[PDB]
Amino acid sequence: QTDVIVVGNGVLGLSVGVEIARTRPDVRVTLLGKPARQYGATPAAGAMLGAFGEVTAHALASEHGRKKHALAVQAQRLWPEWIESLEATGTAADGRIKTADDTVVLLNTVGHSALDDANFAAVLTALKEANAPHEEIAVESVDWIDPDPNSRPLRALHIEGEGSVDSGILLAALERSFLQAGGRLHPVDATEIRASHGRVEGVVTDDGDFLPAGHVVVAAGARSQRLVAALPGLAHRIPRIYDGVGVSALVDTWDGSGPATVLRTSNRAFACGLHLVPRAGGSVYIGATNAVCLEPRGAASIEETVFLFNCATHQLHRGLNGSELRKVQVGSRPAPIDGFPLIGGTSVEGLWMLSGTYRDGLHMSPLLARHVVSLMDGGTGVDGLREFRPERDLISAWSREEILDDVVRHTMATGYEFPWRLPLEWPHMMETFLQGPFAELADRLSDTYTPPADLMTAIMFSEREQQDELIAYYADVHREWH
Amino acid sequence: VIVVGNGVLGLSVGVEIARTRPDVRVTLLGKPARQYGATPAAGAMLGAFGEVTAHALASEHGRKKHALAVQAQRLWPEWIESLEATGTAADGRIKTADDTVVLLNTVGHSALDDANFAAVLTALKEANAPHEEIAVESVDWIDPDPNSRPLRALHIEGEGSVDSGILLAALERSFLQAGGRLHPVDATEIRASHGRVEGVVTDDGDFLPAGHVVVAAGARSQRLVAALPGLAHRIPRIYDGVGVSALVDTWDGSGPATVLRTSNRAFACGLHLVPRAGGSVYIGATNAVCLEPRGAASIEETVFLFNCATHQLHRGLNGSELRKVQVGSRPAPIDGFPLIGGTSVEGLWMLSGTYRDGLHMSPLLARHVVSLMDGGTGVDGLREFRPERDLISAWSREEILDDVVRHTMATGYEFPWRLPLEWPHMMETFLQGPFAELADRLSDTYTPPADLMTAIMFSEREQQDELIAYYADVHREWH
Amino acid sequence: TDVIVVGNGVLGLSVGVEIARTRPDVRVTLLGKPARQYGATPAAGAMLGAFGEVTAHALASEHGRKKHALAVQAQRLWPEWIESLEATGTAADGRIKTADDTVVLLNTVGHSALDDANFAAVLTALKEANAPHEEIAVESVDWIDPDPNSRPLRALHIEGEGSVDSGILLAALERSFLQAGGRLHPVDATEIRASHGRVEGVVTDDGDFLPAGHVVVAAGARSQRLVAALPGLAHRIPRIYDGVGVSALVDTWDGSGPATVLRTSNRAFACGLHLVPRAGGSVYIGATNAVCLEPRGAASIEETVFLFNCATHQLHRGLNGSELRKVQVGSRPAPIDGFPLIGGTSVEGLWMLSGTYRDGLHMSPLLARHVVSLMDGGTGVDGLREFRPERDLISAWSREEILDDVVRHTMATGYEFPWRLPLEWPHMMETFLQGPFAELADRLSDTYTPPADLMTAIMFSEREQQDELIAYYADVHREWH
Amino acid sequence: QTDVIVVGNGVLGLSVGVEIARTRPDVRVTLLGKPARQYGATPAAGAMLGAFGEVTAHALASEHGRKKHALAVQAQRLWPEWIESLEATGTAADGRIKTADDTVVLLNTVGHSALDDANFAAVLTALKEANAPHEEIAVESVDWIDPDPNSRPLRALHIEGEGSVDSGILLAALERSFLQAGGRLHPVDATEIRASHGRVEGVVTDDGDFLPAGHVVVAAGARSQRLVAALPGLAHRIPRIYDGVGVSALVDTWDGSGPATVLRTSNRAFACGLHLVPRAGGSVYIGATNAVCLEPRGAASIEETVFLFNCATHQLHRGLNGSELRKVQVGSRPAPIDGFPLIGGTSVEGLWMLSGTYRDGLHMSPLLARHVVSLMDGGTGVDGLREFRPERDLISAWSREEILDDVVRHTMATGYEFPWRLPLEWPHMMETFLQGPFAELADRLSDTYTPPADLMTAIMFSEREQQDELIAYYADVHREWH
Ligand SMILES: Cc1cc2nc3c(=O)[nH]c(=O)nc-3n(C[C@H](O)[C@H](O)[C@H](O)COP(=O)(O)OP(=O)(O)OC[C@H]3O[C@@H](n4cnc5c(N)ncnc54)[C@H](O)[C@@H]3O)c2cc1C
Ligand SMILES: Cc1cc2nc3c(=O)[nH]c(=O)nc-3n(C[C@H](O)[C@H](O)[C@H](O)COP(=O)(O)OP(=O)(O)OC[C@H]3O[C@@H](n4cnc5c(N)ncnc54)[C@H](O)[C@@H]3O)c2cc1C
Repeated sequence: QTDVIVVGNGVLGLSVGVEIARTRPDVRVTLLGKPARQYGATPAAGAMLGAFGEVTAHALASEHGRKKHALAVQAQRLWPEWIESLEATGTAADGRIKTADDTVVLLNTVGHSALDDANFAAVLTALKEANAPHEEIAVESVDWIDPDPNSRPLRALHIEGEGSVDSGILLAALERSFLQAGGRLHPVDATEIRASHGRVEGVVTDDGDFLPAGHVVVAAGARSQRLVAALPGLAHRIPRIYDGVGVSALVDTWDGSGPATVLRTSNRAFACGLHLVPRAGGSVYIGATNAVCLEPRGAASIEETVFLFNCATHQLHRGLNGSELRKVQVGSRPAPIDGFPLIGGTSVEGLWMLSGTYRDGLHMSPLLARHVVSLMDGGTGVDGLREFRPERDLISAWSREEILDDVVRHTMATGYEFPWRLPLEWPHMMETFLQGPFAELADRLSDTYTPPADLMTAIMFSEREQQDELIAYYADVHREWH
Repeated sequence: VIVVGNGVLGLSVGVEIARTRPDVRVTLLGKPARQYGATPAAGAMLGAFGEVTAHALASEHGRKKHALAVQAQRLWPEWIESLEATGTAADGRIKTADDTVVLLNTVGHSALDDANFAAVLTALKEANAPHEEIAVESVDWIDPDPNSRPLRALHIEGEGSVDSGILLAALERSFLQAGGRLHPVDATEIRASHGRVEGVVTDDGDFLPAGHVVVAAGARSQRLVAALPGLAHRIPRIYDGVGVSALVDTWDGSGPATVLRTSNRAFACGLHLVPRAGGSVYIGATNAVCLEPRGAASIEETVFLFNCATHQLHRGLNGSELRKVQVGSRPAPIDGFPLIGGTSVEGLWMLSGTYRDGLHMSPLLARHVVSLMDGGTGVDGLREFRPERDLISAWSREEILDDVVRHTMATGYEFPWRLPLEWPHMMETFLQGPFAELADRLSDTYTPPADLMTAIMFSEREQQDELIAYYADVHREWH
Repeated sequence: TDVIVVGNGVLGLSVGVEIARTRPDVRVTLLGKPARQYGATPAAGAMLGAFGEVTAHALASEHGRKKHALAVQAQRLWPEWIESLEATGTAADGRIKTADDTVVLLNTVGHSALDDANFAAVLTALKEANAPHEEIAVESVDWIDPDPNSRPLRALHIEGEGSVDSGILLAALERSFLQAGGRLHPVDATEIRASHGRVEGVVTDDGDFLPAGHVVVAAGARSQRLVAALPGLAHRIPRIYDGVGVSALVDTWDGSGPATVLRTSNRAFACGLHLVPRAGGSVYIGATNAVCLEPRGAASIEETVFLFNCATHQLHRGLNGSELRKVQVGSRPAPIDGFPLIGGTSVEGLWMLSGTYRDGLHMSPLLARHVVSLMDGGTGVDGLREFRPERDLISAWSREEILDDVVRHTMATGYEFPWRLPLEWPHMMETFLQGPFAELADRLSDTYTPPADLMTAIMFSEREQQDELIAYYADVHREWH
Repeated sequence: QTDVIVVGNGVLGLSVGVEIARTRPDVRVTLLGKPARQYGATPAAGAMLGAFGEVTAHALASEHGRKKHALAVQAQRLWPEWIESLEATGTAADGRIKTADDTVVLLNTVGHSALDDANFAAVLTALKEANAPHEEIAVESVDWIDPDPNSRPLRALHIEGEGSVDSGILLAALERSFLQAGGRLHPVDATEIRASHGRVEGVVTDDGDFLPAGHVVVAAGARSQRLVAALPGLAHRIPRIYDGVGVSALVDTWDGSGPATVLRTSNRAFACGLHLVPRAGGSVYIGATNAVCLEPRGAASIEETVFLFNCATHQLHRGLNGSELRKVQVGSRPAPIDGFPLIGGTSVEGLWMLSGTYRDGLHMSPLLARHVVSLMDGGTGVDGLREFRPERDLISAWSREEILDDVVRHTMATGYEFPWRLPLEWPHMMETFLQGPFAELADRLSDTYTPPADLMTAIMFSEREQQDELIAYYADVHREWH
């Protein structure tokens, strides 16, 4: 078989589907997944084409973080022609994929100085290093915003050509473009990848059918590693992916207005963040919470909804307070256990993975699609994706000391972002008493691996049985690679 | 007989007519969407003593409404038996709790919460109702923020709750079993000539003939009848008391054994948790009088409801899964009292304007209207709440002006705000003049209750002017 | 026969008055300066606190129940004691008594684990004692005008539990002491002189030597440091630390004041909120408490803000616009083992009256009469024997009880602020506080556990101060076992 | 007589006393006032040598405000030689008048955007227009400060050569310098100025004595107009001066440290503000509240102490929380009813006034002293100070509309500076309901005069009898000058 099966109907599966179908007109490409898109990250996304907006001091302090950032900057260059190529298969009445061209990053004091001040400086430095067009602007010159004065920004940064897409219109344009290129949509889920003699044979679907293929591309979001891990040896050779459960909302604004740009903060405690993405027709998207969950979750918590709404109404626009809630959206960011994506080939011939993209898979989609298609055609794809090969020992991108400093800072940031009001001795007391328990957990989990802060907090507050199972997992991975 | 409306009141009267007049054809109108429907957004509490306020019981009309709530409570056990009888085990149980605990905390105005707790205690003793003031430590399940915790608690025996969804299903099933016909269209127009109902034009363009039309269309009820000659200024207006509630799957699948509630709070909102089967709880409920209907929750309503429940009832709700935000319109009568009974048009009846407690009163109200339709006198104390009336003036302008300022201040204390200590007295002083000026400008004789007065204060000048005209036309009609 | 009383607070002056009145055979000299450096008494309201001072934690220990019984006994002495002190003065000297009754308020600006438990404990103690009291409607509490979000929802009227003006009390004690033939010598003791196991007298800070057959040490928080210089007494007299307390005198906006004491139960680390009536359009508001390992004679910013914020929200918003006349600071003598030091020593003629913490002023007439009885060869008051100053440290609670208490009191500092936090934070803080306090308690000593008020001070002290206390506890164990 | 009596022993009386004594060695100069300095502004001052730091958008929007600012810049140039001349009369052990050379202005969000953002921009503009040395600096580069992250600054401005003096050391140096120049200190208060045939005869003192003089200089702070108003016709010809009651504190810092510069915000609601002025010997000065009172007050309110302490501990240094309170200080800023100082001569020969300087008489003192001494010697003194002659119709420096906008903004700023936490609809509700009552008060007080916002709020919350007496005062002033 020269047949291709793409497992997954999010932005990544559809993007790779479109690129395969367009580049290999001679081959059958079939894409699996259902219109419900259960736990789907893409439909819950605003979405920001986040490159410079996603910069943190912590990410850029590591070689792996600098490599991930370079790929985000490369992906941004592909978006204008990618959108042109997808809108080309449609008409005016399909709507516009692009909802804003530019982003304003706001700096307010509703957060930790150790995150927000460090991250604002890191964004400014990254923009200058990349020769990207940008301007620090007067807050008074920021269009539309009407914050609570006690929650207001005092600095603002205009990022030119860093925009947003309507994630729903993007998915519709990708499906339309996939069909135009001769792709076939089969609305079932893969249950099992079939392989023997180190080669893919095809996919068993959840209706009990078997589909043969020479190539299987796994882009099933947070389910991607669980699907591949069933193959021989791969349980401790493919890094685990967890559910980065994210809550967002669609709001009909009081007057039908919206901002001309994305409005956002830098990434905040445990990779949450505040942003507003413009939409057509008097709607705005507000996001977005983040919680790594050891099992998937398909509903928003009360706490997530209150935090998102409170941040947006105070820090962006008080008019949102009186605005109508249209939809609370929940999706799972694929959260890799070592903090880096799983992109490329396996020890199994014709088996490819595109997953573990967490906050910025949608942004990276055109670059990731082209990378995997290049590899499938015997090329080397995009330089600097090599470290993010899916079959690997867990990456250790930071020292245990760096992660322990980070997890305590992020824990304290949950207070400052609330924002809390406490006696002034309490924060220093909590900082001192948080250090020991996180140090003890990190030392107990493994002699070699340290989970990033976002996962470490989830493990700290999980059941003893869940902690013990992860100790076993890390020990089995060490055994496999050392 | 045509019943217009498929909420608790329309279906309850439909069931009572169908069961009592097997010789007559009874058709009930309304759609499964139940647009703006109050009943499906209700918990619901069978609220009698829990609904007591000092302000309500200070007026004759308020004391009359309370007496009817106490009477209605006695009908519920046999009413539920009669509705469950038409179903099987798999249909679920209408009753979700037998008892209520009222909590007193300091996340509110002393001028409402302290006065209302005393009024509830007095009303229970006056009625010889079974109840006990209990230690807060003895209230099962609750886990409040210590800064938001109750310091007093009141156990009300035999004041419980129903699943409003299971009630609606049981009413529809019981209606069909009694030979009622469900026609899933809306009435557009009531047809009448020579002072008699002819029937109803539906929104599919059809005409249904009838000798009797019962209007139970919730917040749409007066707008529907007001098109008939002279009735525009003879049937009190009904507005949308937009209410937000939520269904939450609890973190551990647990729930309280009783209703948990505060007394009624600023502008007839209030905090309660109603138990549900299957690891779900109902939390409610906000209230905002809107001059035009609204079918979606505001961000502000969702945050206030969630913040109150997580702090004052159970911090575990914070980590619990949001299943559904519900929005419905409490039918809010302009004079603060229900519209129940006959009209100057033969065969035209109304059951509406029940605001917070139509669902609780439903079996009593249904039996009252059915008695009237059969030539009886129904229930003694409902006469004052006849739908064709001059607007009731249940309070002095002075009482309402004191109340609207107190309720305005209570929106601060219920938040709860943190302000410099001179600000509250400053705001109290500067609120008095503008509300006095509005009340004096609206009418020489009528004063809207606080819940509506705040909505009018913050409405457009054109909406205020239209109400000035309405009140003047009502005065002209009745005086 | 010469007697020297070292200290010019309520306890020194009360014992001075009782000796001078009772012992025509003795010349009695009282030392101490009008500045009353670190003086607890002048910073006190003061409440005649017996039932108001009840906590669940105090009454859960035998030692705590014994201390409470003595407070109830002391209350009965006050009417005749005041009569006897005012008798030596005229109308123009003012009235010692400022209120007859107390209202205890319960609000939610605090930890349920302290305030709810303590309100129940006060109610139980009143009923057990058959003391006159009534739970009253909050609406019936005169004068108060709280923030609605800080308001009480329960109130308790305690009949015959009142207050005195601490300044007028001190003036009446000095005047009564002089009338009875006592001599006031306004210098400080630097050294107690003893040889052949007997007191010889006192070296004063002007370099003089005063001979005496009897020396009574009532020098507040300085009492143990003064006696500890004598042979072996460093590990035989329990340490007394400074329970630094801040209070204020406020001239009310309209010159009004409440007719009763207004108070909460005792709150985090033995602080609490109260208003004590004063004459002439003044009110006393108090009072903060922080155990300090070294003395401190000035209020911190944090103490002033906390006291003022509590009083303006929980008692009367009118205090916000009222004039601040005086911020007062004094040291409650805080015994390391949580119980007073009252009676005789292994040194003939050496006596101690100290370590009374929150309620030495209330207990003063009873404590004074006890020590004077002992000095005259009597047995004084039954059940004050257990509080003899020369003792092994008392262990009135298990390590487990104290560790539960210190975490609860730590959390209460948050709820009393009151803080506003994400709802998961309190449980997180409770979990992460347990280990560090357990580790400290285990490191300090195998046998002794400091009470919560001192344990928090030690937790946040320098490593050198912690190490010195480890050595102290080890030297005490060595001396007594 | 050619004798001079200076009435008042604050910075202005002593500064003019020193200048008279030094310039007229042939004349007897006697200075009245007691060491208690009842209601004294000077001893309660930090004090900042505030020129650019005192800039507000509102002040610089009026001609009179721009004139006052020019005089502050001129006064700054005199301080170095003035201090040299005062320290010259002392020895090393008397200590140093100057406590800092430079100022950092901080911008945080614990206040109204309508004051703090507008005022920060106005300070920056005034510095650039004056070609004054200054730099916008990174907040991370501000030494010493340790704010609550939720109360932290996000912008900071370093003003070179704008410093501070120890007000206590200044007063001691002025008294010593006055004696060195042949001045006599008489520690009694003036009760009555004696004048007949349009000429001063001298002063009756509160010990019942009479002191003859050819010249009487009234520099009695907030008591200055009440003292002169007893003379014929002067009740409606000398603008009233009220008590701008100000609370400040001396704190011994936890570690004996202090900042190297003044730390301040711009002027905030009703001319209060937050600042820390360095002192020698492990002490810092924190200030300062401001409340116009229609009668003098010599004690801090609970509210004033809490607000000052809460602002300093959160916005400047959390270490102040655990620091020892040494002294709460209270003084009366002389608050002129028309918002401008009273400096120069009267219709009574030999009668002079130096008062109504509100926030910046201490800073202006060397310039004001030299101006009045020039006038007494038949000169014209300093060009722009003629407009602030004490015998005048009330100045109307702003429209009624401007003042009504200002009073509502300042009222709302008392909320944001607290900072309050309120439902988001409440601020707009309060703004709407404040407008009518202030408009009604302004219209009722006078057809021609409008009190500035600081006084208008005091009048709004005064007794009906106090409002009626001011209506009569304004009517009598109109009658006198029209
Ligand atoms: C948030 C919330 C909480 C509540 N909680 C309680 C509680 O705890 N206890 C309690 O007793 N009650 C509660 N209630 C309800 C209260 O008692 C109401 O007064 C009562 O539900 C009114 O019922 P109704 O049948 O008159 O109106 P609805 O329940 O609104 O029913 C009217 C129906 O008529 C339909 N309709 C409208 N126009 C037409 C037309 N032209 N033709 C046909 N159909 C039409 C509507 O779509 C709707 O389904 C609550 C309500 C809300 C919103
Ligand atoms: C803020 C506050 C509030 C209080 N409120 C109350 C209350 O409501 N009710 C209550 O009953 N009690 C209250 N107290 C006081 C409490 O009861 C104390 O335990 C009691 O005052 C202790 O009295 P004392 O005489 O032992 O000590 P102090 O009152 O401290 O007297 C000791 C005196 O001895 C002097 N001295 C020290 N060293 C020497 C020396 N070497 N030579 C000579 N003299 C020396 C000191 O300068 C001082 O004047 C309060 C205390 C504080 C600080």
